Amino acid sequence: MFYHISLEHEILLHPRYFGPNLLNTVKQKLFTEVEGTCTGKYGFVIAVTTIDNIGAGVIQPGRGFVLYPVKYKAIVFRPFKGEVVDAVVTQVNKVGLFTEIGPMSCFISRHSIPSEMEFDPNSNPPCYKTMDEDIVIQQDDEIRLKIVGTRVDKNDIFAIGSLMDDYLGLV
Amino acid sequence: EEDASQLIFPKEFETAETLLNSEVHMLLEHRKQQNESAEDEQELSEVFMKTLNYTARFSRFKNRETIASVRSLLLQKKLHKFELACLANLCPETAEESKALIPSLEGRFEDEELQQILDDIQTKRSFQ
Amino acid sequence: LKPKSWVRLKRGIYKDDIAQVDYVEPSQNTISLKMIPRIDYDRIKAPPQRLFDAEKIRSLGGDVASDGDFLIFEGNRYSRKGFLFKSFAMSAVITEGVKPTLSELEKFREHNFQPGDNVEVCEGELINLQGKILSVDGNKITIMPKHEDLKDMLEFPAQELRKYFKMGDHVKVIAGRFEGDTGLIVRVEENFVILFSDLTMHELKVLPRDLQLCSETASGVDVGGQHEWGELVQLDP
Amino acid sequence: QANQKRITTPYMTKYERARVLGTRALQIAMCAPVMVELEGETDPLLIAMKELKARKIPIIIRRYLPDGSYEDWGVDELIITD
DNA sequence: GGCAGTACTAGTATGAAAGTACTTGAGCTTGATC
Repeated sequence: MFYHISLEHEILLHPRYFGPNLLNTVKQKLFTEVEGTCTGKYGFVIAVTTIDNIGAGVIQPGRGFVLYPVKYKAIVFRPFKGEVVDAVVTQVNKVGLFTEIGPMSCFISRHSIPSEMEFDPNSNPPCYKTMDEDIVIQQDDEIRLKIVGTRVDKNDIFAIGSLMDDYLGLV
Repeated sequence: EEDASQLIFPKEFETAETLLNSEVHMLLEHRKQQNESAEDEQELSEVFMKTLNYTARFSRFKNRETIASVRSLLLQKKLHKFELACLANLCPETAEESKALIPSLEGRFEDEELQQILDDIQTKRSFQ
Repeated sequence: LKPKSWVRLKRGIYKDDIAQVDYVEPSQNTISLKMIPRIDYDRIKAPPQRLFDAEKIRSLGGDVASDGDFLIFEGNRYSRKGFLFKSFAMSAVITEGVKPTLSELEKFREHNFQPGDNVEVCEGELINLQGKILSVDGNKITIMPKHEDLKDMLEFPAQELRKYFKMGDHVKVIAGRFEGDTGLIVRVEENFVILFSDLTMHELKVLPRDLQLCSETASGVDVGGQHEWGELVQLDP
Repeated sequence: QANQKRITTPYMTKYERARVLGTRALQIAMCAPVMVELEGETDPLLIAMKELKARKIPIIIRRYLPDGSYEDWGVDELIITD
């Protein structure tokens, strides 16, 4: 799910950045440090929408860096268990389903695939299909999954999905 | 302990607003135009790029005005930000499917009513 | 102390060795323990365990008395079919906390319920109720579950229960080849439960009793604390 | 507080001038722009001491009054004791 | 040749401070009852 929230940051500026372009450097430093990052509390920071206020810089004692508190609006992506989202299938394997939900990866265990969807290695591009060949899931297909659980390992979040409920799967 | 299928979210996500993939795409397009023009700024991150194509690839209302009208349409219905945003993104076509995917919707409206909102969405859908 | 359980002898060269209670003496004086000997066959005497080579001890001689596979030697040590079978005082052994290793099992019920876990009723008119553990006893647990939509506490014996778990909750492996590993259970089968580990996505299939509900994140360190997953090791020079 | 009604000594207490020449010299010592023309100076403490007599140091001192309030004095507004 | 007893070794188990503060006991005064 996508959200619009207000977040904070402390920008530690190396002493070289001082001088004329000081306030501008803080904004440019902020954009580079938060965009693309991910955390467990808020998730993936997609982009900074607006910078509300810049706090007065406070010299940190014993270190050169001076810390400017910063208030900004950002777009974040935070998945939840039970939510259905659209993903793009990126790779077919005999071990399961490798998917991708926006910037976050999601793995759909083969055990969570209806029994009608046999795995077929001999097909030209690997894929997942029903013995009836009616429904075939392969690279670049759009599917609906239910996030069953989330994990955060080294600031990066990944999820596990399932296709057991009705109206899930190929789109 | 937490579960969106029961609208149990953390305290922090209370004052927040949900965004449709269509709205997200628009916002990212404007930030990009700014990043594009006015040089002396490194190219955007991979997370962005991946999100820029993914969001676009699933955007159903390519027009600015349309998106706003859809949002307002649902706006005048007693819906929680999560339930609202989820129906707009997934655009189910029948009351049955809708309730299955979003169990929190159970008992909120009559299937007929749920189908009216669904039918209205479908009508607003910018088909390709 | 139970027959065929494993205890550890307090003294001798056999000190701390895992040994199986071959025979509990009714008098409650001694117990026969099944051991593997740590002997030099009196060749070195003017060591690691090794199965009793009756032929070797006969070759070396000394205090040896063979009686079939049963052989009495040096100090009336009894051996039979390669193992030792000698009585030791109960006072002389450690009767609790021992637990054999898998390797010791090769050489020679239970209930684990903790307050806070979700359990299911396996039988009775109360079957398929799931709820969380309030309290616990050793046999008839008188597990006092709080079932979904039930404000009352019931009582169940351990034998009537099992550790249930919907897919997506975190689980820990309490005992087994995998014990200490954690994961989210993707699919539940009859008594079968499959899950993916947190350390690696390598699959795991375990029994319903071997999992518990614990919200803690994976440790990432082996038993013994010396090594951890993903570390560089020297295999040979 | 307001720029009016500030009640504090205009002079720079020897505790403030000790932590200003320290904090400034730590900045200069890491690639920081120098306000004053430096002539044969490789030592940061001598440079930061020189910026002070010329009143070029870019620091504002926040003085907490004992009742919880505070005042912000820039290093130019204060009067150097020595 | 085997069993029992005794001795030795190893391991395990336990005068010449001063002062202040707090508590307890005893005594005195006041109130209530006969």
